[PDB]
Amino acid sequence: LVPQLSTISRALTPSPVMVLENIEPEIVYAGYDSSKPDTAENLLSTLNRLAGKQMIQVVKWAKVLPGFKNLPLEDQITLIQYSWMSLLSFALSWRSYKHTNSQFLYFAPDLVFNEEKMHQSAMYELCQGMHQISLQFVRLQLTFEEYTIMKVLLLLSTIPKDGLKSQAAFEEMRTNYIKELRKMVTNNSGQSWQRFYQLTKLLDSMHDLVSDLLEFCFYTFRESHALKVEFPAMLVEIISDQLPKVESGNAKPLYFH
Amino acid sequence: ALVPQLSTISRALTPSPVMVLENIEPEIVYAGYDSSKPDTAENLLSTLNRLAGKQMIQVVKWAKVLPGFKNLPLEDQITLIQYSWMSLLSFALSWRSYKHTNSQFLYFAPDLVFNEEKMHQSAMYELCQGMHQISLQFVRLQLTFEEYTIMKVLLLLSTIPKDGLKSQAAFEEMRTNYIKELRKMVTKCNNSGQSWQRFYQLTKLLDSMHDLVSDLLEFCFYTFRESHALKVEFPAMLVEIISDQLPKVESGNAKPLYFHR
Ligand SMILES: C[C@]12C=CC(=O)C=C1CC[C@@H]1[C@@H]2C(=O)C[C@@]2(C)[C@H]1CC[C@]2(O)/C(O)=C/O
Ligand SMILES: C[C@]12C=CC(=O)C=C1CC[C@@H]1[C@@H]2C(=O)C[C@@]2(C)[C@H]1CC[C@]2(O)/C(O)=C/O
Repeated sequence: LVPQLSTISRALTPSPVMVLENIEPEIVYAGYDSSKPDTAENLLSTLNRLAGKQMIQVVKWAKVLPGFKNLPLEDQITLIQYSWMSLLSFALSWRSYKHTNSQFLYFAPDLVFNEEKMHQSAMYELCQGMHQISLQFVRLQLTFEEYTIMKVLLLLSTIPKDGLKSQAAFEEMRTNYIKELRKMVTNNSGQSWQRFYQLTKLLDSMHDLVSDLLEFCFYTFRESHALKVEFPAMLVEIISDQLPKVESGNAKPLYFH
Repeated sequence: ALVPQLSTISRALTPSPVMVLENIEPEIVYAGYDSSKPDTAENLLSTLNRLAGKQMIQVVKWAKVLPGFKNLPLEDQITLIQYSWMSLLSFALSWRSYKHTNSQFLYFAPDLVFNEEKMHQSAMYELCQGMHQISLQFVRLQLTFEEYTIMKVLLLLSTIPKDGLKSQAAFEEMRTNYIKELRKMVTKCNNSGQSWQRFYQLTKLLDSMHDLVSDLLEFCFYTFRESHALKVEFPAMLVEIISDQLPKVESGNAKPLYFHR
């Protein structure tokens, strides 16, 4: 009989962390035009357009994300829709850390926010909250490997209150990625667990931040006409789905602590 | 033919570490409390110290048969028992209090249960309240016996010399193995969120024993130093342990291990 196990294949297959490096999207440009006045209506509309371009890259990433194809298609779609703001805000803090040593908010290479832009955006305190995560990355000296695993954990951090089509398949993927993070921080058990706790505390802290970001997002979406804030098709699709679900209490956050 | 050296039957019948922890748990020890004598601090503290000595005899017997502990150098076995004794005895007190009184009292022994009045009379009221707070956490968390027995071993492995043990690697192997036992123990039939939340609560509880035990040891070293003025008596077993530990702890040689920063 032909062995159906392949030692060679299992040995040669890149680790999940190596695959995450391989599939990480290239940096996206905002197409920022310096000729427009730096008023909230213009800055926020630019950010929303940048978000639409980023989400095109998130979907491409999710398609090749190990384990994600094992979930029901409806669940894959659901998880992308519930986690979008967590994914994009965490990646903003990563780019800010890597490209500016967390001195600025690096939304795109052509759109870097200093304090002045943060004021002009009319969401200063929200920018401060995102900046505080970037500052935590410096304090923790977060690694790229840790960051990529934590991004997947954020994709798996909010589920519908009723539940997914396959709760079991979801739990299996979530447990597998938590295991990957636990391996990354490993001998000194004391030090490994202390770091693991710092990373899961940070993950949990994204829920309160994202809640505040979505509150402002839904507000500007509802008042888009009055406020002259534009949204691209991709965000209209996502927010039209999410706004009623989140505001009705259907979004259940998953915490480590 | 040749006699196979491995025993399939032995391997199958060998109990899990958790089952062994149940089998080796010490029997409850009596204090020999004498209600005919006044409940003065001298009498109550001297009774508790005598109780502690009897309890430590059981602890040593338990440590001899604790899975994995034999793999550590003898020097390290003795060191860990000496560094952790107050953690072990105080955690077990909270367990007895939880199991026998629903955490209403401090169940030092079947013949010595402290209510608030004895807590005041002992001249360590605040310390008694601190141990009682751990008992109350057991109720809030609905701690199980299995979780308790694994946590007690982690306390035995929670304080090490600043300079390190003879074999840090053998120590780390045993500590990791028992942390894995606790992790499996809190794994539900699966909900990762619930499992991690409980693991967090249990490790926060473990860590909280350090500040409590530091305060307990401060009082202990104080009454030991002033034993004659205070008329507090210590049995030979505690004189041995405290004489070793007092200079080591006060000189800053005891390194507590934490799960959380
Ligand atoms: C996704 C985004 C754009 C790209 C990025 O790297 C990080 C973020 C996170 C913060 C988002 C932002 C937006 O695009 C516009 C937002 C969504 C904002 C929070 C409030 C907001 O300013 C809003 O709702 C304007 O209408
Ligand atoms: C070990 C012990 C005795 C048996 C027990 O179930 C739990 C404890 C924990 C608290 C201990 C105690 C003692 O025996 C006496 C102590 C050690 C006390 C804390 C201060 C103390 O009261 C003291 O130093 C008197 O001299």
